[PDB]
Amino acid sequence: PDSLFAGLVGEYYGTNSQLNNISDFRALVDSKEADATFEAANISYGRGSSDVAKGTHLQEFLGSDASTLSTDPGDNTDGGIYLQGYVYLEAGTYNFKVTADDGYEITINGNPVATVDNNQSVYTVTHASFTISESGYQAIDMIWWDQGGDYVFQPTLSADGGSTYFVLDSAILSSTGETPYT
Ligand SMILES: OC[C@H]1O[C@H](O)C[C@@H](O)[C@@H]1O
Ligand SMILES: [Ca+2]
Ligand SMILES: [Ca+2]
Ligand SMILES: [Ca+2]
Ligand SMILES: [Ca+2]
Ligand SMILES: [Ca+2]
Repeated sequence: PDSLFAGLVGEYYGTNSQLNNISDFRALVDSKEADATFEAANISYGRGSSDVAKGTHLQEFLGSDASTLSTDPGDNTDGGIYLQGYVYLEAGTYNFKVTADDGYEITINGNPVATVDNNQSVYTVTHASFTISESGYQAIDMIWWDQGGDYVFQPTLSADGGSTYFVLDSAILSSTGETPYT
């Protein structure tokens, strides 16, 4: 049975090799069991300095969500997160606006909707719009990583053409696609 909570299923992975792009982080995910799991219920992380994978920086980055960590990982030079689950969205047009260091990829219903396939200092990107054809829980996954240095990850979403944006949080996230009452 899978835990039902108002969030995405989160996995953290650290490494002492360099993460340069999405494929490097995906290879890390596929190489081993997660160094820690957590519930990603408020997806607005960072900003911090001196490497996400060192010391208590992951805890600081994840903020409130860190109370659901399965373990406190040891030190690594590089690290990142893989999130997967569901997000309630009505039919319509949407776009992400993401502040991040380093890169990331967000996919909904199997289609990339926000991608930065490289390392970067903290930048905000307003991504192109996409459509949701039918209201309900949509499948979503996210990758983000830190190659070292500073780290931040805040992928906000707009339903009104970029006039207002919201964080993905427990109001609309579901780990399994069933309605959470938590
Ligand atoms: O090259 C990207 C790198 O630029 C700067 O060193 C700040 C870092 O956080 C970032 O990872
Ligand atoms: Ca794995
Ligand atoms: Ca630690
Ligand atoms: Ca249908
Ligand atoms: Ca590195
Ligand atoms: Ca960084």
